[PDB]
Amino acid sequence: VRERMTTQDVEAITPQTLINIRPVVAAIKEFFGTSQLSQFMDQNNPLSGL
Amino acid sequence: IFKVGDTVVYPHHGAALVEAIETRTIKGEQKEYLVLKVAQGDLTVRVPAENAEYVGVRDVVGQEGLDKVFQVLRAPHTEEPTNWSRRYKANLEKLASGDVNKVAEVVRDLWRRDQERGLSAGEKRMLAKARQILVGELALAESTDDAKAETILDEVLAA
Amino acid sequence: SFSDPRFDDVKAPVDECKDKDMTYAAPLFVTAEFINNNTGEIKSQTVFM
Repeated sequence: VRERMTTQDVEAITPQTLINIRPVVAAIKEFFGTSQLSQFMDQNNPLSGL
Repeated sequence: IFKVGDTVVYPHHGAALVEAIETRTIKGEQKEYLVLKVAQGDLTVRVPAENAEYVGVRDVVGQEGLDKVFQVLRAPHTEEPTNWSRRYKANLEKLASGDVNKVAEVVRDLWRRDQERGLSAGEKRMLAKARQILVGELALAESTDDAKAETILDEVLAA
Repeated sequence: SFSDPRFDDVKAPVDECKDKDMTYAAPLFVTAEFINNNTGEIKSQTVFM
């Protein structure tokens, strides 16, 4: 945003223009997939799930 | 001069409906803001009426501006700088000026050029945005029928 | 300056997502507001986060 806000022209930008949500959605997806904490949920009885 | 229910043109977001005159005082001064929304990105803009013309809010134009930009749209001998990036920067500044005649010049130039050649994706998106805001102003000026304004726009473009 | 997160309904129920291999999602919405300091405007939108 601060790389974009200074560079582009004033009285033409809008919050849709300044905001790139792609790092946010990529960050959540790379947490949920591919982290050592978001585990494949082990269930072969209810107790192992619990 | 701005009142509730008016229709006004805000640069560079085309048409704009005012909603109310916001009496939010701040810094000890009665900042008479006015909540003013567009239809493109659904963004509500509040500008104070003191510097509304300083930011360059502008009322819609009637039949004189209509046939004026029809004449400028019909105006032949459209010339351009030969460098395409100079051309693009020129029409970009003309579009960012927000003047309706400059918008008409830009859309008639880009329509005359891709109507002759078929230009670009960047020039295509340029023409799309400029045609969108000019169609919005012409739907405000003819007070109705954005699709009919589109059709009569494509009619007068062929002349 | 952002403001006010919000959630829609989920895009798909649980068993449908578990069948069709979609992730069980729900869309965010953030009321983002831009202010210009020198002239003074607000730009209140609804950014799909």
